[PDB]
Amino acid sequence: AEVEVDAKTGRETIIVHEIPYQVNKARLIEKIAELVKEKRVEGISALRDESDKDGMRIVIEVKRDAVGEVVLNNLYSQTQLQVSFGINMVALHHGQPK
Amino acid sequence: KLADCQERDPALSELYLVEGDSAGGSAKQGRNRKNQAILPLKGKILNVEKARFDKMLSSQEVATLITALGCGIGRDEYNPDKLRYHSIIIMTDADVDGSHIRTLLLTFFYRQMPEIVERGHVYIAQPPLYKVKKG
DNA sequence: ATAAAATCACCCGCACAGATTTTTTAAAACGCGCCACGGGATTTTTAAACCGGTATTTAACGGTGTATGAATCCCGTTTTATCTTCCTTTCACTTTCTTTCTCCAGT
DNA sequence: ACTGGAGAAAGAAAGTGAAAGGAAGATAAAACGGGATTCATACACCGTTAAATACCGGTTTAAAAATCCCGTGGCGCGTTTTAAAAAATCTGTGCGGGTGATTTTAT
Repeated sequence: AEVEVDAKTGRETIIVHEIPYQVNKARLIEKIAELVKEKRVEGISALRDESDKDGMRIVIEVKRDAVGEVVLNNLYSQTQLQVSFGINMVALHHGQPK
Repeated sequence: KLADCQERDPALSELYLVEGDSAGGSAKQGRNRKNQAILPLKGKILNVEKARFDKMLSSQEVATLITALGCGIGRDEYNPDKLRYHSIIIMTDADVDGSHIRTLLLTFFYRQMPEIVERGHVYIAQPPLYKVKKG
């Protein structure tokens, strides 16, 4: 993800291009909307999806008195924009687990 | 089950009706999200010509369609000026059952909402049935 | 009786976000006591008003060239007025269980 | 006449479908407050001068500062309460192969 700043008005938005492995996009959007509704994350005004044949595109707009980087870090910490993967390599060798 | 669009002007919006969830997903994955919406259905619909008014009201698919259209029913609060899409397109399968469902939908629209048909807000789509490849 | 289209419960490991639940800690409080501080009555000293005079220092006034205050037009923000709702409640009705009253065949 | 089984009556307790209503939610209309323009108009900066004020030398005197005695309430100590914050412990949930089940329409 990244932050784009308007040349004239100075408003800034967040654009998401890719998502982690084994993540549902609709559930992520619903979770973000639910977090915004209960006032647990501050600095979000608009939220919509614009993915098309070109590629994934998620648009998030911030308020007038907020910093985009802080909101992005909070989204990293609270939502599924970052996930943990536990590696555990087990396979059958000569008919035995190892 | 509705996949609404983003355009707010009703004169620049379209609505598609499909038979089921498989066709609904296939259409959703290949639409234009800006000014196109998809609304699935469930099998064959009730025949309102042989049914009663209370029986029609008690149905579920008819209620969902009425809610999606947002014009009202019963010709008492039914206002034809509250229509939310100025283009309604019927898109069923290319076999005979699609023709049967099309006849049922036409019967419903003509018997219950004549003004929509009179103004010209109903369209019919023509998907293909065969694909031939040589070389 | 042939066709069209749909929906839900549980088992097995593992990692993490969120919701109770103890456990510890700093603030507020109460009782007792003592001495630091302020009131009252003398001595002492000095800050400012008053007469001069002189020597500066400021404010009111007359030209130019801007920066801003009131007015207009919008759009996100928050308030307030206004609809539907699920649990509490009884209550007349219905149902279902328990005891009693005969019949009644047999000897 | 008497006995014991069985069926039918009658009576009392539990489950039931329907009930205002009210706090608890939910959804729209309205009043609000914060930016983009547009200037005319009042405000900022620069030379001139009469006048108002600051300053020095020497009194003075009435008022405030300094000093001593004492008698208290306002801080200080030790020991309890009590919210508040932190650490610890439970609760859900989804990933992918398996077991078994549900519903509505047309003729």
